[PDB]
Amino acid sequence: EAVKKEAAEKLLEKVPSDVLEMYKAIGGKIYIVDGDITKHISLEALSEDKKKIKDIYGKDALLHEHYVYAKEGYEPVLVIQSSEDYVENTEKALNVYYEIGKILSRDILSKINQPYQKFLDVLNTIKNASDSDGQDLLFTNQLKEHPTDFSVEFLEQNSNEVQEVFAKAFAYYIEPQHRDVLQLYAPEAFNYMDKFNEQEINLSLEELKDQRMLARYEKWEKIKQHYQHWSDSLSEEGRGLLKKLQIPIEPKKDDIIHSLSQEEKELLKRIQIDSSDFLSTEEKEFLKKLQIDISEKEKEFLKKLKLDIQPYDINQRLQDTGGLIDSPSINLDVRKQYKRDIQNIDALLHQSIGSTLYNKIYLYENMNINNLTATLGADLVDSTDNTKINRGIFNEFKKNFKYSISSNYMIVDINERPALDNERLKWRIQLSPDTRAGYLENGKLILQRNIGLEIKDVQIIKQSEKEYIRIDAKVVPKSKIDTKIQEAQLNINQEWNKALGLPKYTKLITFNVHNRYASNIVESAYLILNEWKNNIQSDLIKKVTNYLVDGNGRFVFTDITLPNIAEQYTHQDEIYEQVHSKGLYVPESRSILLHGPSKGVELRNDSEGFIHEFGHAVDDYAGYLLDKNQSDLVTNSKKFIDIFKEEGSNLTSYGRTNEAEFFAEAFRLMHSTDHAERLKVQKNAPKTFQFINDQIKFI
Amino acid sequence: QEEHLKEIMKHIVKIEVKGEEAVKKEAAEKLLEKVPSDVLEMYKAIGGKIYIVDGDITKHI
Amino acid sequence: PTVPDRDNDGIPDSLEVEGYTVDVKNKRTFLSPWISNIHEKKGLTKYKSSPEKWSTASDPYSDFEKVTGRIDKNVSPEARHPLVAAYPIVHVDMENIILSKNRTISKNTSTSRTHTSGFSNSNSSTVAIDHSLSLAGERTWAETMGLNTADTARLNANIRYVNTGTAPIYNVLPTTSLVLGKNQTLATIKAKENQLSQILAPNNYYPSKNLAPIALNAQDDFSSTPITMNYNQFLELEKTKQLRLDTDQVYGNIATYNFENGRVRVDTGSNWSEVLPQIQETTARIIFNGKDLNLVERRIAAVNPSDPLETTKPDMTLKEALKIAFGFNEPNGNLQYQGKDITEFDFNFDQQTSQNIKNQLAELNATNIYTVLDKIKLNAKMNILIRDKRFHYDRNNIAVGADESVVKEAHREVINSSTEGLLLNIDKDIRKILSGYIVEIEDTEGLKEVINDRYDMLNISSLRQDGKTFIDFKKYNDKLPLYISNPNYKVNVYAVTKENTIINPSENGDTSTNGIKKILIFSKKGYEI
Amino acid sequence: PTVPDRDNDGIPDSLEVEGYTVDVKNKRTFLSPWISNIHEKKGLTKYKSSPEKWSTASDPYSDFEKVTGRIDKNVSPEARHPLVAAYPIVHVDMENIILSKNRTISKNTSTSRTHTSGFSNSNSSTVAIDHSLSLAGERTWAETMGLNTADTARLNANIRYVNTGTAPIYNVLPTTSLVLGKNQTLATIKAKENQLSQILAPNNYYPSKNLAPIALNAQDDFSSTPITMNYNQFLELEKTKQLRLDTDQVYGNIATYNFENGRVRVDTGSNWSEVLPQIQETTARIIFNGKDLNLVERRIAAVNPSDPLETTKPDMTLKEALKIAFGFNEPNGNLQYQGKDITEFDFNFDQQTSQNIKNQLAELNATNIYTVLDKIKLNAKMNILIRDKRFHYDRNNIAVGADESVVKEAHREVINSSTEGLLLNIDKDIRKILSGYIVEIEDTEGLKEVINDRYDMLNISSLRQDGKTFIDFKKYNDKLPLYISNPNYKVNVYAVTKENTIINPSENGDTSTNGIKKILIFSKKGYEI
Repeated sequence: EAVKKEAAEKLLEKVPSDVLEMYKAIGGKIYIVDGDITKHISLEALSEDKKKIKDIYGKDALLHEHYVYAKEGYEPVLVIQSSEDYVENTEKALNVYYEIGKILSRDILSKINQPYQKFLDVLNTIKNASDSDGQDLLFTNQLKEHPTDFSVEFLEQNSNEVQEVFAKAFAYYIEPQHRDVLQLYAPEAFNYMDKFNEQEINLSLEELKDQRMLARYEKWEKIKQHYQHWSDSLSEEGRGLLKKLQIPIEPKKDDIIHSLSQEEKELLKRIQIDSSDFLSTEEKEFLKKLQIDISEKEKEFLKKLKLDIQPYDINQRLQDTGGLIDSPSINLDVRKQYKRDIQNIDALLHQSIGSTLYNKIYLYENMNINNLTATLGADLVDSTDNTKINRGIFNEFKKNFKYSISSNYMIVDINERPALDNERLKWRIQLSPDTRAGYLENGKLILQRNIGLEIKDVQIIKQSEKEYIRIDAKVVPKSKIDTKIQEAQLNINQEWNKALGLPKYTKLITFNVHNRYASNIVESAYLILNEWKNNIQSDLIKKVTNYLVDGNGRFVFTDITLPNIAEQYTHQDEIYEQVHSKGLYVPESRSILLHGPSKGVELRNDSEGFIHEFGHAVDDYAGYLLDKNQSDLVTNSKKFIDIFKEEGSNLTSYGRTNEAEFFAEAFRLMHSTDHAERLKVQKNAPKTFQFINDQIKFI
Repeated sequence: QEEHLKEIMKHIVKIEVKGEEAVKKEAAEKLLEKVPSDVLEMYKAIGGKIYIVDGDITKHI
Repeated sequence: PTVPDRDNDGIPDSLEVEGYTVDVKNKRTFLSPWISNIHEKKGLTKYKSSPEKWSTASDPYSDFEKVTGRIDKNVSPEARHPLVAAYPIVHVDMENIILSKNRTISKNTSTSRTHTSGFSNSNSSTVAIDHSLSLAGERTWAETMGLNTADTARLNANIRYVNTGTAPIYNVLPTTSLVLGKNQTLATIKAKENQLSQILAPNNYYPSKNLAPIALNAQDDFSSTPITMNYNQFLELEKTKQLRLDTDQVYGNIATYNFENGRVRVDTGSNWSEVLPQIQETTARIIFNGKDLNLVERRIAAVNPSDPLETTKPDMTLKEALKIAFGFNEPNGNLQYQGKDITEFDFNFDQQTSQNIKNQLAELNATNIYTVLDKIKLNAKMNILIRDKRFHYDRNNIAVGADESVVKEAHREVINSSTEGLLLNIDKDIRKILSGYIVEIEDTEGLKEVINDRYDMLNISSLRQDGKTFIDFKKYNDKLPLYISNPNYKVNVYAVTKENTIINPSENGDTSTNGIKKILIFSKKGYEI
Repeated sequence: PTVPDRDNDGIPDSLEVEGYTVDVKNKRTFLSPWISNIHEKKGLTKYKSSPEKWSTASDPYSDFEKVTGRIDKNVSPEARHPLVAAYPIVHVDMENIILSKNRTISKNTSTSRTHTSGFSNSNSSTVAIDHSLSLAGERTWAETMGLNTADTARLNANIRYVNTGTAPIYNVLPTTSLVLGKNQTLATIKAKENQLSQILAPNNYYPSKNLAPIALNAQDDFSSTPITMNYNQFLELEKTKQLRLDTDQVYGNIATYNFENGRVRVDTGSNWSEVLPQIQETTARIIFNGKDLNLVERRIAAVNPSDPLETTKPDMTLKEALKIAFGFNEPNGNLQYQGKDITEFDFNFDQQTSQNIKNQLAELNATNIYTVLDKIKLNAKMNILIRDKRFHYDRNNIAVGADESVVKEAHREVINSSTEGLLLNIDKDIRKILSGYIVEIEDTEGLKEVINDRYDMLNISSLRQDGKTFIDFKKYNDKLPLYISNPNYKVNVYAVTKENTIINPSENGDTSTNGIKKILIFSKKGYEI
């Protein structure tokens, strides 16, 4: 009656994120009845052996006795045997929550395959916790007998047992009085339910609606009307510009050929095409097409040609430049061409998304892992079965992935669509009412540039038998993230000034980064230097650091292409003198540049990339100490050029290129962490080994 | 009486151990903090900058 | 947020009604709702209590404070459970007397705490003085002390206090009045002033066994012989040889626990004399003689239908009461006390209680209470008496005898036998219901010669320091070894139980053990000896 | 949402004016407004109270605390109802005396709580000394004690205190003075100080029946004979054989219930001598002898038109008062107390009350009050006395006699008769208005032989331990079996009621039962016996 209905009403009121909304969506219904023995036409269709049920404690089993039951299939409906004591009788209320939590996990979550791994590791941490109290609480003997740790196959094979352990935990958390009990015996489990029931659960609901196509259309339709005025006001230039943005623009050969017209073309006619390391594979095809039509001073003319055959790709310049549109890295006319189009595009996104018509909206984007880090991307996928991801490499990736910034134009979707083979990332982006954005008729959205993102979670999920990385995100003002970078700059610089002995205020490890993998790059500094210090003779560092500080040179870690940072372009002065690679050293500026995002086609890790560049600077100082007035390197001294003519070819082919790089390869090797490698260089280049020890002697 | 216990309690019971060497770095930085920042900018502009040694000040390059 | 707690006792409501328990997590104690599967392996007891009573028991200790242990550490362990009232029960034990006239009769005494029947809530004891003749020549007290019709004797006893209750007393010491016969009050024991500065924890003596007992006569100038006693009075004593000790319930102050700093201070506001009435009107009382045949009393909180407030207390069934009050357990699911099954015990009820239980036994259609034991409802004020079914009892519910057959099995283990005596090992409990032994000799042709043929010459059984009973024949013999007129003559040993004893010479002053009911206990021939 | 409750007594206004009830919800107690249909089946009582009085009764217990049970657990149930003041009424009961001269007359006494007419709020009792001659040779009271004209006798009696009220007293016990005759005050018993630390709950004894009674004479050195008594006094006593015990109302302090910790603590601020007067001035007092023909007093709160504040109390009709104060019920809507219909009772009124009730019956146009009982308004200061209509009464409202027919009917069940005596079973109430029996034998030709032809002897009827009345003519038959001169001779037995008894020898020292009004009680011939 009035109070009983109110009693039930209060029970459902405690439910956290109104799980009824997904429940109704699956066709579930709620009935308050008396005498569930004597049950209802809705039920009674399953009066069979399954009438024996086990309460939270596992003792009783009687269809009539127990007050709470659920239909358990095909739009299941739950019966609670309505009464009036549920408000105050906990031991009676727990069972109500226990079954309601059980249908959610067994019917709802199971429909989208979550829990997957994220819950599994909690489990592993439970059977391996110091005190054997907790395990006893959340699972029966069948699980207890497991001799080893729980793998994904076990969870997929039983699934009954996991549903049971899961439901129990859900129940204990909702009941106010027992919450404290949970925290004492299963801290991590409490933590899991704590974060689960109060942010991701709302996130989870949407994906459930995201499978019904009708619902997807409704959301899509609801977006259309909002953009009617903007769309109706679109001009031809905007759409024409927008058209260009979607499709990459390919260079036409006939135009370039008509643009040279001099002897170089004849000169180009008979050139050993397949002999330039500077050219790339994709650029060779362009050269090969031209060659059909048509190691000396001719490869320098090829350097200019490389700066002219690149495709017209607006989005690409934007990450390479990090937002600094004035970069003198390309021809001025092309530069003028790019600047006008983007500034014009900047004006196009004048309509803000902000409205009273909609709340939290999530959008998705499929992205290739190789675009962020080909080093991790090279071993991310299980070597044997491409549908699984190796957890070991994964663990490194998630470690310090906490926030990201987008300087270019995000092209986002509205409804999830199947991804291509090379797309393993599934982003979930929340928006803020203040973000400026553009709408596209083709079911995509264009966001404003210079957006900041903080990473809330990194997890493995399962979909259609293939593995993916689920990443959520919230848009925030870039400035809030920018504040983090400077404070990070100060933490790292202050630490090394004491470790080295330099004046307190020097700006040495200054890094400016504006890309997707920022946060890991910054943290990765706290590791490269540790391996850097512990491996080199202390007196060399101080002495060499002194040389660098004696000038304004600074280390610079970036996520934009090296030719675009600041220092590199200015001093070279030639437009064609641009060089990009994993690392670079500027003698003139005494600065070390480390571009994180790219992957060394040879190097094994990032530290080695650093040590290689480190070799180039150090090599310069040794020559400087011999004579101050003259600026020269260690090579060009007759006591070293010859050494390169004899032993120069007894190691890797990359070092054979020339003397300058040659010193650098040996330098890492003589100081490699694998003593064998050190031994290797000894028996392969005995002469160099005593030679190198003589420059470092100067102290 | 119950009131007084609190104030003494906070002052003596340092909850966590900064560490053996962190305190040194933290001490100096706090010290220079009290001097008006504008003074520090004048010092750098005229050249050399203060560096904190750890051992016997008598012996430094 | 509310976590309602009407009784304002720390434990929240829901917890109190259905059941909770404290369990130590590595070093921190917290309150938890009873979980069946995880606590049972850890051996914790499932508590229940009243959500509307600051102390379900009504004793001066809150529901919360008691079970967690923030409480005076002297409360006996078994009373830590919330449904057992913890309160004191003091009676007086007198160890020995000496007599003279205002030739000194100095005899050692043994006392037992008594209870008789319509039995009421007031503590009293009863001493019985040994009649045996410590001295051979000390026949007839009237002459060992030159007592004349117009003379007066002086009384000088030694006493110590025993606390058999469940809580400590601190300052006061109870007033107690001596009485001979039915109503002849010989003396009221003064309340010594500012002298009971010691403490009486349960199961302790004051002063301890290692100290002199408090001399009853002051030995000062208060009264030269407060305890005078006319001639006629002495006669009354001679026929009955029994005394009574009536004591009231005027105890001291109460020791309370202060939560802020954990100090247990004796508060001068609370006095046991205001609390006892509460206990005595709201609990069912269970008296048990299991341990050492001494009367241990416990009080359990039961519901009283007539009072709303009283209906709140958790329902208490008898079966658990014995479990939580005394130590009964379920090795095989069958209630038993240290081996002895529940069926070897009697059930006695007050006329009131009797009527009530008859109702309860009818709606269940049972005749043997031993079956439906766990289905018997307790109401307020029943008084229940559980006594060993094997022993005989007198009017004052003191253990006094037993069936003869039982006596024999207690003797079937002859560790050794010689011409100098027996060194037996008897169960400590039986050897407190045996007044003495009859020694006799049997001629090879069936004659019968009883050695100690006097009413007051039976105390021949000593106890060795290793708990082995040793019988000395040479005591009331002629300090001579044991003679046997024939290695074929049977040697009989007789025991005399309390109930069949005589305490004074008969009509014609018979001293022979003739008219004494004797149970056969031993018969070995000369060869065996 | 605030809920206005001005009297600050927990229950809200509307609830108090209209009707409420306490009902135990599984384990939680809550207060509820009376619902007519759903509460009635559980047998809960419908309460009413005053929204403007912290304690409608005006006694120290609030409207709320009493009905909820938050109260000293000793208050009797019948006082749990919101409209009955709970307060103490102490009188003294004297069991037996002993006499000597400043040859000891030791007689058992019987006391009855008394009430006389213009009757006032002060407790008094009346003792009656046994007149039967326990010793044959104790002829003439004057001589059995060598009492001389210029001598003085000493009195040493035993007394106990009885609480027949509804509330506990704690420390003090009232001072009370003995008086012989109309105004000769022999002595006032001192109020011992700080010695009555025990408790007197209603219907309990102090000291309880299990302990030695308080010796009236100190037995100490305070006064050699505090109770002197001149010769003429002793004579007066022999002529009247009746004393009075007047007591004042100086009781102790009051025990109040404390919300913070649920402790019942004795408050040193509140003293009964300040509360009692209000109650006595705002309630109608009803005396009832239903239970055992003993004066039981209850007080009900009644309205006084003249006082604004007092009109707040619920109008109280007589019938319900009787229902809630004593245990009256309506099996078939007809008022009755354990079988006895209401019509078997008298109504007596003080002149004031008489006037008021005559009015009440006048505005209703009725003549038999027994019909319109439930339409009679009670006012403040009425005094009502309800005694069984079947018995005769004396000036001191003690049961003293009855109509013979009831007496005879009480004997028609001869359970057994022999030549050794009768074993009767009479309703326990009658044998307290019969002083004794004269047995006589009648020859077949009309002679009359009275066995116990002495007035003192009459007391020949003892009571066996099974409640069977047993007459033992052996004591006065010189231990000789009853002889019968003819198996056809009828044996007649007469009973003598108190009112018709003699207490002293007559004019000519007659010892014969001649001038005594005698009722025929038995008549069986010799063969029948």
